[PDB]
Amino acid sequence: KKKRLKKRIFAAVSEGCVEELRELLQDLQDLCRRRRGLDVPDFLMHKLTASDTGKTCLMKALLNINPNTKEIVRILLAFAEENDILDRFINAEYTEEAYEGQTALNIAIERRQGDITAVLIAAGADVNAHAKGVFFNPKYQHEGFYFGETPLALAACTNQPEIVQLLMENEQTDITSQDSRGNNILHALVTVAEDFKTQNDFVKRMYDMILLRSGNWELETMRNNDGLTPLQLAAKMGKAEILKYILSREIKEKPLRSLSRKFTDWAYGPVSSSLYDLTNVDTTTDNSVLEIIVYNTNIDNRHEMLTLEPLHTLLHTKWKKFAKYMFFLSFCFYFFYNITLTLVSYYRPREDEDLPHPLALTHKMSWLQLLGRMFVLIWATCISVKEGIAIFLLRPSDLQSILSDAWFHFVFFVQAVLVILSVFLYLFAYKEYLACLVLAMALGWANMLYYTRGFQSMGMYSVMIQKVILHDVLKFLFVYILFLLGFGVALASLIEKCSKDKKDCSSYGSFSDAVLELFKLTIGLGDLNIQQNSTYPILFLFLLITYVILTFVLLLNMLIALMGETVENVSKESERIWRLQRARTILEFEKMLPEWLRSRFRMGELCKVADEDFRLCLRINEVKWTEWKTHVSFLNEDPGP
Amino acid sequence: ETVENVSKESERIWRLQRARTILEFEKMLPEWLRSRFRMGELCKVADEDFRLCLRINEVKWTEWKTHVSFLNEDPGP
Ligand SMILES: NCCOB(c1ccccc1)c1ccccc1
Ligand SMILES: NCCOB(c1ccccc1)c1ccccc1
Repeated sequence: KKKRLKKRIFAAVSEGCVEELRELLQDLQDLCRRRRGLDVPDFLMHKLTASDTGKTCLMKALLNINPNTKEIVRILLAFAEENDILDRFINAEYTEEAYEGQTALNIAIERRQGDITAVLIAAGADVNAHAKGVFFNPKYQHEGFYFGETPLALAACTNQPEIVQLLMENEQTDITSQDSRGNNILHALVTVAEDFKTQNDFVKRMYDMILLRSGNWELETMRNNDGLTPLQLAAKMGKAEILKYILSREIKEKPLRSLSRKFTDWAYGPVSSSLYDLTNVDTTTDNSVLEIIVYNTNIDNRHEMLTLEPLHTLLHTKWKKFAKYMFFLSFCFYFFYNITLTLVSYYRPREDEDLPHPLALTHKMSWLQLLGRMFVLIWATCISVKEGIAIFLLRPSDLQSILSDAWFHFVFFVQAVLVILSVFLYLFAYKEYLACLVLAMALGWANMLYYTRGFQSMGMYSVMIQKVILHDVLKFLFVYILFLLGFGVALASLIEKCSKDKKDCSSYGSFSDAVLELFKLTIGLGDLNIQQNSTYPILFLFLLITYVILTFVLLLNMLIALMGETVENVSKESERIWRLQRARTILEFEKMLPEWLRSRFRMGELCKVADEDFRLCLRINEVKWTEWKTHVSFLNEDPGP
Repeated sequence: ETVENVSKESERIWRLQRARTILEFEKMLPEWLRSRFRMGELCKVADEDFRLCLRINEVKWTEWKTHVSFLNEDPGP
């Protein structure tokens, strides 16, 4: 095409040079003179825009930047103004698939140029643009930076408060606008705002700024293409610090304190009562906040989120009024359950009826000695149906929570089924009649570890059991097998190859007996009679002493293996795992609670500002001392009769 | 200092005692087909296109600056 005009400009634009560019303009003005069938638009947009990427001359002026860019934007605008093509020039996009809608306004906000940005808006740049390129990236950590693709959110995402102050004063700016993911702007701040504390933290300061700049309540009711409110999106993404704002959000004004989530009942000196607006927070709607915090597995800091005041005292009140008494009730049922399996099989009052059958319901039984056998058959089937529904529900949780929680759904289910399969085994009478019963009884007492939740230090001990058995027993066992099998070959010279003095007359297993008589020492159930040889018992015992010392050092380092911030981390994480593993039980009990008579918490519906008396459901607290202020909040009283 | 030193030094001795294995395996790896890492040879400033071997990372947030560095894009097809 002999494009000696186009590439000459884009270099001179990248230089930012003015005087060389002014020469390039009058040559192009004469080049516009040479043909006038398509006068300005379709000739200059073949000259000012790259072919493949669609990168224009103005975006090239904003990728590279030097102190002549404050002038060279004006010249490239006045060139489009003198040629009356500015609207398709100020609002041109990448035709490239990776940057679909990266406009010149986005790339000017991207380079954080506040003075140049106001010129482009005054030149008529599209403020409601959308950049739908491949920078969305499910593989997020590289080439990503999702920001909700609008020019308003991009200044909102990249700490540009003055440009947000500029863009939201433009009346053409669609603040309520959505994304390809359905995200509005408050979704976009949620999906960026990290759980780093105070990175001169701008997002919470700017999430604050957008709602107070403009907006009714009809912005956080907007759902994305997952159907999530920005409160729910802040919970599902687990961004804790932005969610400490949304659940508090006290607004001390009176045009727009209706947007506030925290209120005041009354204020009287250093004692004051706080009220929470609590709409989607409580487990009363579909996919509530506690529904999407506590059942979530993906995020790390669930405990850092449930410490927050609207979630905390609500979880305490569900605990005290409701879930404590069901837990003790479901304790005493499943505890009398396991006593019954112990008192049916292994009781034998006097002289049982010639190898009986445990769960049998024979012709004459007094109604104290077989109703317990009915009590097992009911409450095993009651458990077997319950987590059988959890097969239909917990499809992704089990593999993602590979060690943390929801194992106790399984171990209850395996224990309940093997009781029932022992009854199915009776109807066919195979060899494993007693075998499937006892593993059902052994798990039944091992299942009481699920009821070791409930006391504040009891599960905090029980989680430390679940930590060592899952993580660090297989650590120790793989080394302990190793020196076992290491010295065991060294010991099994002194069996079957050495003196032995009387042996090859006892049972079997030359290597196996040498292992086991070295393996009984860790119990302390030590045998001397296996060692009677000829003059090698000098060499036997000093070998076997170096087993005990070596398997002391494996034991002594095992205590140090749990050490390393045991003053903090082994104690505190086992506490915070426990509080999450008890808060998941409580919301599970509300699924167990029938829909009728939830006449419970969710306190009285006092006014907010508006004409309706009952506006919203509430939650009352008791906040405290210093940093006084002369309050202008609410009904100035004590709470009332 | 088991809270710090017995735990942390045993970790840092281990990372050195695993990083010595890895460079030992490259001596074990035959010279043919080391078609591996050492990413693409992009420009530096100069007239040669391939200037030097590279390594790509993914750096992050606050303390922004208006950048004047390089090819102003996302990494490319
Ligand atoms: N006073 C709070 C009592 O409830 B908390 C609680 C106690 C035991 C089990 C489950 C919850 C609690 C709730 C949220 C954050 C921290 C603790
Ligand atoms: N329909 C199944 C009920 O089983 B319950 C139960 C469910 C899961 C895990 C453990 C027990 C139960 C709950 C409260 C009190 C008593 C029992």
